[PDB]
Amino acid sequence: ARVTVQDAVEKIGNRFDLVLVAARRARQMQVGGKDPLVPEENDKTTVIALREIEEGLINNQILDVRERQEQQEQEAAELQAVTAIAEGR
Amino acid sequence: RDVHPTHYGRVCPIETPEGPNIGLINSLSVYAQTNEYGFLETPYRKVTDGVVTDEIHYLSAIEEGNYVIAQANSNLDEEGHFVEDLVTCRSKGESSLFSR
Amino acid sequence: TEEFDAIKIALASPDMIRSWSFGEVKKPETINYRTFKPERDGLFCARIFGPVKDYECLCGKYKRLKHRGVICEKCGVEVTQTKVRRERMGHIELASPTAHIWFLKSLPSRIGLLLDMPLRDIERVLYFESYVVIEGGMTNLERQQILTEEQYLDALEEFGDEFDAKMGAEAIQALLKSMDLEQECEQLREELNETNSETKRKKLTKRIKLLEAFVQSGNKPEWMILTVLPVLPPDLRPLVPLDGGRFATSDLNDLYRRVINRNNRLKRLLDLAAPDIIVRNEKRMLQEAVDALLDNGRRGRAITGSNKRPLKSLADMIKGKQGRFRQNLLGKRVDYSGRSVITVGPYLRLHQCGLPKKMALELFKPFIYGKLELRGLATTIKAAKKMVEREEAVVWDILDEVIREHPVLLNRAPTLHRLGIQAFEPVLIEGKAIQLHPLVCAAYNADFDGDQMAVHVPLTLEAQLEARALMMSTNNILSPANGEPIIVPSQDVVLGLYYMTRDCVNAKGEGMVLTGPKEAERLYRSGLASLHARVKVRITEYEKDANGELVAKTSLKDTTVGRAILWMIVPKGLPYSIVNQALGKKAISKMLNTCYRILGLKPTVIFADQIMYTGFAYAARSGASVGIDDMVIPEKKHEIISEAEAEVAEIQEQFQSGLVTAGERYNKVIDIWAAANDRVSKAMMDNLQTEVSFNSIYMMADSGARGSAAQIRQLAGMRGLMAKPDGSIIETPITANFREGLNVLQYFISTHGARKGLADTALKTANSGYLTRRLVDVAQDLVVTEDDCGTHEGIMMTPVIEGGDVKEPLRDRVLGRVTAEDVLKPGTADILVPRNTLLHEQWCDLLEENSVDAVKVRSVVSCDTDFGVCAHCYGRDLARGHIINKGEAIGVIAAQSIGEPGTQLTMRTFHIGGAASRAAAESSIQVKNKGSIKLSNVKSVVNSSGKLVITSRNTELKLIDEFGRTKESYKVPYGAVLAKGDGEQVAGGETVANWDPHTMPVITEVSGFVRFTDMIDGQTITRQTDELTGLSSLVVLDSAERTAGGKDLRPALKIVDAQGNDVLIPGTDMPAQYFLPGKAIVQLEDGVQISSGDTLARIPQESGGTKDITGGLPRVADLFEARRPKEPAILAEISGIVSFGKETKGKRRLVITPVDGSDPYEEMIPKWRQLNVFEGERVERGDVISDGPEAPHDILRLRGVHAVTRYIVNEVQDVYRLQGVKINDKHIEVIVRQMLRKATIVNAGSSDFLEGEQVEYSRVKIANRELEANGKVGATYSRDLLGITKASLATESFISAASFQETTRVLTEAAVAGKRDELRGLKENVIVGRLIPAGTGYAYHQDRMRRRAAGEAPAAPQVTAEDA
Amino acid sequence: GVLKIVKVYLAVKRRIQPGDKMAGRHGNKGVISKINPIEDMPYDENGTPVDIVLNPLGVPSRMNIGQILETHLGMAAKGIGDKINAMLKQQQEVAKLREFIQRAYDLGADVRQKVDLSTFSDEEVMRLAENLRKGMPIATPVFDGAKEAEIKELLKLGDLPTSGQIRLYDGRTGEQFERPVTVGYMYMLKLNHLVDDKMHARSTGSYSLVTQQPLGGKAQFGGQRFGEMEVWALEAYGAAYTLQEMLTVKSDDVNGRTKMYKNIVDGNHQMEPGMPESFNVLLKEIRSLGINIELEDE
Amino acid sequence: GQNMRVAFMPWNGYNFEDSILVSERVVQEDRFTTIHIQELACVSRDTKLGPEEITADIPNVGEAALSKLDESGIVYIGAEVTGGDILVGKVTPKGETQLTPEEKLLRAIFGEKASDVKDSSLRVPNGVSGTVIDVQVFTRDGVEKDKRA
Ligand SMILES: [Zn+2]
Ligand SMILES: [Zn+2]
Repeated sequence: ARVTVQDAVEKIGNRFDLVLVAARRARQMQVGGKDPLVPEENDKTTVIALREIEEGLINNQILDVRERQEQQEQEAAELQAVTAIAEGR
Repeated sequence: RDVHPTHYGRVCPIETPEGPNIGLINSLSVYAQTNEYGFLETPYRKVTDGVVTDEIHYLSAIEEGNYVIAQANSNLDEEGHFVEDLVTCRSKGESSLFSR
Repeated sequence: TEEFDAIKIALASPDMIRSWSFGEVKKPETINYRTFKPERDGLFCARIFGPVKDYECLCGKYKRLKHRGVICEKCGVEVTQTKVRRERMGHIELASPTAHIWFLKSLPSRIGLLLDMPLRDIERVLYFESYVVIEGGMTNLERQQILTEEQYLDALEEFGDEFDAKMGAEAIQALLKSMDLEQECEQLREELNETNSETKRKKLTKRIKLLEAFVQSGNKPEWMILTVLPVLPPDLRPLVPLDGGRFATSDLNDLYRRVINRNNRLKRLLDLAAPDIIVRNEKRMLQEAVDALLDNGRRGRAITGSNKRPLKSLADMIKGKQGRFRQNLLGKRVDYSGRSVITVGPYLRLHQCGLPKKMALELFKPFIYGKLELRGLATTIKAAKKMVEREEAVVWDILDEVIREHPVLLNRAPTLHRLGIQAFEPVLIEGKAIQLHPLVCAAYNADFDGDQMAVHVPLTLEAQLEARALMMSTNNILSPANGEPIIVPSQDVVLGLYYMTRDCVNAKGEGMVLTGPKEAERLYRSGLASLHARVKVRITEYEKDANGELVAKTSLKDTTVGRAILWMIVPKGLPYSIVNQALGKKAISKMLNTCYRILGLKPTVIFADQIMYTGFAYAARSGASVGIDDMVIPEKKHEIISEAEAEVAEIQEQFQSGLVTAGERYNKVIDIWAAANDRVSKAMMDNLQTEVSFNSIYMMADSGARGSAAQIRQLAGMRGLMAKPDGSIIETPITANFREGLNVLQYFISTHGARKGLADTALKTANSGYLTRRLVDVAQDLVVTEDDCGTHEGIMMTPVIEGGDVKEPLRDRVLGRVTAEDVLKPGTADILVPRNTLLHEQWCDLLEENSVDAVKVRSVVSCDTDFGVCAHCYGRDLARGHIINKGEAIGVIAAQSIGEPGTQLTMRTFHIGGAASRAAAESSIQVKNKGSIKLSNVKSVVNSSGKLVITSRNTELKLIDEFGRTKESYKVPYGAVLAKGDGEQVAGGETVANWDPHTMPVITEVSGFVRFTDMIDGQTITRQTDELTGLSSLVVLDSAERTAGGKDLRPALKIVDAQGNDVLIPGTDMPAQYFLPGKAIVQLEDGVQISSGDTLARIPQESGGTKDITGGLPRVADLFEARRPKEPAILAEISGIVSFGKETKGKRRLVITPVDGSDPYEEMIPKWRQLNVFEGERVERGDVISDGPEAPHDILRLRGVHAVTRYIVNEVQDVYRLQGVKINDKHIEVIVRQMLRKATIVNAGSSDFLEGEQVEYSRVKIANRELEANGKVGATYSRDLLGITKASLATESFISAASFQETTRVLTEAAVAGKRDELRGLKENVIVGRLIPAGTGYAYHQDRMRRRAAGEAPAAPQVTAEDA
Repeated sequence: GVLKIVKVYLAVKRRIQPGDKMAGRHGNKGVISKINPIEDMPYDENGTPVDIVLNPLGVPSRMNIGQILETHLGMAAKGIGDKINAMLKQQQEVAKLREFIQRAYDLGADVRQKVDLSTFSDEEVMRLAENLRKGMPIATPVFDGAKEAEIKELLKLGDLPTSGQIRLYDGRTGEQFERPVTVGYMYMLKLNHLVDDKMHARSTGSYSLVTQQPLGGKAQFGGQRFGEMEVWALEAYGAAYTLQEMLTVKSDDVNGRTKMYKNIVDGNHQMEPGMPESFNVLLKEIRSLGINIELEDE
Repeated sequence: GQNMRVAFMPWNGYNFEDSILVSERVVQEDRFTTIHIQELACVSRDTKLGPEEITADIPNVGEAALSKLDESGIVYIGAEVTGGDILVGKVTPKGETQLTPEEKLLRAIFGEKASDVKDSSLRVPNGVSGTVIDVQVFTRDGVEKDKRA
């Protein structure tokens, strides 16, 4: 099957939630640029996002990063753009 | 759809297409043939005493029950002698042992 | 954007309609065939809606991009994209408003109940016709009373005011505006309860369930009259020609052009004069026009020139009058799809699939373009649309680079359960057929003869990622129905492993057991190279497992290696060898259940690939080829046949002489042949397991694979017997088999039973989504939304023993269901607080069954949550093995797990067919083993005859040892004598029961005196004489031998005390009055003292039974759809004492004496129904009296709530448990609640008694008023059981019940009530086009992702915030 | 028709490819899996690799022992009845065979009933081969022909194996095949290919007028239907976006098929599903009526 | 059918339910190569601008398309056609709405039969690729016997 699906499943309170995380992670993965795991040993061939989550670095919360005023998820978007060089359309 | 015991040698009880329709069609057997006025009459070799004649006759579905007809799974040397006095024979739905 | 909370439906107000619509359409002016530009000011206008072209104007003054914003001076028009004309709407200001045929033709007249008028009569009289009905004004005192033509009242004055006399739909307005709802509500609550007349309380109690609908949050009734008619979107109804001369246009473009033309002329007949004989002629033509958009056929269908086909109306597109409904849900032709023959993919894993390469060139084209511009294959997107659009070989590489991590969805047409559409990783395979994984073939009920499966392609990445962790096949290894995996090694796979782990045995003399002893190892070590001990025998002596195969290769050893090589290779690719050792044949499915529990999900994935490879690998290394000689014929065959042919001859001779009669000569011939097949069949099963353990045809039937103990008998020995198409068994058995020469006679006989099977699935393959449809549309609103509820109300008691499939079964019903409280029964185990019990827990509740009589367990039928359902009361069922997760459609997964097993069920006739059974009994109960005697529901008592006689029937007589285990099962009749009481020990082979298999003594239960009642000589009693007794005593006459007038008289021996008062039966308040049937034996005097246990009457003969039992598919639809069973059993309206009234061969009676009444409670009992009731103890209310099914409607009114939710879910499983299909109770009760979700309260609290509303809203009202505080209110109610075709017909949602043929009565209800429809279900969420709430749709799943780098980064912005 | 009609008949060589269904005359219907090379597939000790391989497991479940009887009849056909016309007839033609048939026959069949080539001459045998000329490949009636006793006896008369089964060799390994297997020449039959067998490839074709449902015809193939049965499938799973676009961006929704295609060709994902065409059409069919449906926010 | 060498034996997963395994020699020889014939009828009806014509004059095509086609639009007998090649040379008028002011001028100067009709011929279904074995010949007397007959 897929690598460490069980461990992934354990990582989250709700099954359906894990899917949301990976999906959102995949979204950013393309748009902003690329990911946290790379140089030493990452995937091989051409491949995808769960490999990261299996790892410790990512953080998925109900409302991890937002803004003080108004519900703006957007502040996260701005910082990411500033930081990630590769650009999408 | 279900074949009736009377349908013997007049229609193959297992020649219906496989799919949406099962038993709704069922083709017509071999020697069986539509005679004159509907009544399907299957050929029967008229056998007198212990001598089988090569002649054939088409008996009606209602006339068959009036006479006792043997079977084909019976041993026969040629057409003038019979193997065993007592041989399995059929009537019009039942099974009994008749002599030659 | 934001998540859609809920949508609201309500009537459109004139002011609300003019909110979305701009301008006003006056003339029916469409678009010409030449230019697409708007013509005049009709349905197509630039000002009203929008332009057509780019930036050009209608006139042609300014077209250049110079004037993009500023409009023209002569003709100011704002030009924008033609897309604006789509969304933008328009309204048509109609003169005289019309009515909606939905709120009229409907049986529940929305204006007939509210407004006091004929609910059907007056309607079809004032609307279409010219029957004038006064609205209001100061003229005519009659404000409610209607009039006609001659009844038209006029002011007999010199100068009167204008009369507002209108008719049709325009008149209904004022009539609704003149009715005060508040005034009709106050007087409503009074008339019903106060007045004694039942003529008035039954008229207002029906016109209130709609009256209060407008009083609440719902809108006013004054919006049901369509005043403004919204137009149909322009581009939604194009006029582009088809091919040649034929045109393809909507049936609306010919209707809207009619309505408008009949409006502009009406306006002229309003401001001026409005004669009753002029305006009528106007609206008469306009009404017929607007009705075309409503419904055609309810009165007058609109046919086309030389065409008998009513124009497809707007509403006809939903209900499907012409029959398009069977095409709508038939399937929307997916743009990205395909179809081809299927095949098997060995090397192919559960993670991948083998799809054609050419097929990928088409469907996967969109993903190609965005990958071509990266390489040197294509230059631009445009020029690439004319290259990769067809046969190209340059794309083979680039295409495969995209299919790296983008799985697809496979699907078979007959989609039963969830596993109908799984996800797999596409693999470029040559050919045209699609490779389907062998194990997955179990999920799809199909073979490989020509069946074709489709294939889809996930577009967005969001729906692609979730299709690899929740949709992938290897992920969901467990079925939605039960905890048993569907995908599991079947045949060719288990055949390879089975052949491996076997031991051959030939010529052996000396006991060779080297494993253990020390002398044996040396002795049989050199004997191997000798001539005595062979090589293919039982011998084990060496070191490890790896070194063992080395020796077995040099023709030294044979066995003891297959078990070693399989015990190292499998646990090699996956650790944990403690569990990995149980393969076998039946444990092949238990492995995929125990591995997941102990280990995990990922480990199981690779664990399936290992068994697969080695499963088919050694399948060829051994070669289990089947042949003709493989079918070894038992040597005991010719012996049994000879003895059988010699037995039928003797019987025939005994008939010619005079030995036999006509009964023992029939059951003798059929018996010797009914067992001749069983003997020869077992003669081969015990002949190969001792002489040749390695038989192809035998091993392939012994292990898993595909083999039955009935299909092998036919080919091997002899095929037992064949019954006729009807049911009557043939008296002429068949001896010849498949091996030998099968004549034309025996082959013809078997055809009768061969026609049925194939003719069953013939009509199921056409539409297998028929049975499932009746269930899915019912409980589709069940969604998982658990929030630590913990409701301990309406607790469902689980009976220690099920009802009774036959007469006295023994099974348990509890799997993965959380307990209600803390129950202590086992000596070691103990279920604490509500905790999800496992499968091993039910065995405990079944063990100590002699102690517990009811298991406390929370059920789904009784839950606090209204819409959704908590997780506790549910269970573990879902997709894996752990606890149920949040956001799951436990309603569609439960209905699909019932329709699937329905295909294997027998289909004869929906209204029950019939069977054939025999009733027999023996008056001898001899215990086999030792232990004590367990008795349940019995009132033992010693009589004057010195015999421990019982006073109840249907007594559970079983042998319970000291460990509490069922070993025996007997049926103790009424009036039987028990050798020992309850609890007394017994010995092996000892009589513990003995009665008379001829008489059923009518024994009392109380002591006192006997009093002759209703027994006069020559009327009901006459001096007669028995045949066995010899004593002349008073005997009661029969019901047919009685004189005229004694038809109501019923003889009885009423027992009284010393004070003459009545003696009540202990336990209840039932007077002791045992009626004396006809031809009874009364050997007792009058006024003589008696005792509990003394016999009063006797029953000389006994009979009843023969025909009964249903079972099969027909019964399934009979349970969910509560109807009238084939053999209805008259339940007991009152719970009390039971005693037969008559025993005559003609008719048998049964009388019950509650308190005051007695005789009136007479129950007629024919000779067909087998008497299951006794003549002593008190029977429960709703208990079965006859040998047949029961009515879900009647039984509900009697017993209680702890019956219907325990019976309708039990009787259904009694059919699936027979064929082998195991379905959990969880996926059966979730649909039952819906057939009960509606009820009628008796004690009014907020609403009146007769309402028929839901029970979820009534459960909360009684919850907060009682549990909390504020004066507890007893809001008691009565259950109401309906069918799945009616309960779903009238639900909360309007789009859910719109799946039926009654979309007229439903849509009107959710409109006039202004009900807020919170989309909870999923089926009602797919039609609208929203997002599935199950996902991930659940509000619960809002969440963002972070990287450590990103985490420091926002901090930098937070840091900036601090001011200096 | 009108204005002449040109009907061109196309002929395509339909070779044996994965997807074709074949079956004999017993009821054992099956479909070709994968065309495995002559490399892996097993073969006898005298070359002649196996052409078609079936599954013995299709006998226990599917009661059709008859098919196996034909197998033993095909292998031993070189010594039963065909032997009379495959040796006694060929010896009369070729002079280099008459010297081998007369001797190799008696060594195999010593039955007095059979024709003795050693005793009978060229003229005698000739007439003894005309009585069964029609039944070249032996003759077996329907319910009254072969027998468990007659067959076995006819298998010891000619070449080569005994009792039926014979020791083969694995095509992959090459070692001794554990225990003999039943082989021979079974008369199978290929089934015709219906129009439905033709692969149905579709990605972007034409659509209907009144509805936005894709429609096939001559050139563009018809799209597969997604019935309610398939709906409850994805409805069961936790997937939401999968079944959502299934009846939106995929088929009906017009504004969905456009934006989606313009996004995939760029390299990014498709814009979130807005308002499906089904939501629009249905909604408009309500406003025109007496009732009214309007979407509400949070 | 035919007579081949059969050997009943569970190979390796392939022959699971009702599957059949055949050697590669079966495709090397045309022992199961059957003949399939598909009919593709092409009818020309009356257009709003006038009756359609059946000629080889069809714009918006390649050279290899009109190469196999004669001077009447109908392909000869024995053509090695394939997915994309034209089988029937049918044409169909457009309409004033589909006409551009540029092609309207040359329509009344260089003749009517210049830029009035478009491309609407019968091609070969995507996937299948065979050869022509029989062509249909018809020519109505009321429509004049042109170069076709
Ligand atoms: Zn203008
Ligand atoms: Zn609950």
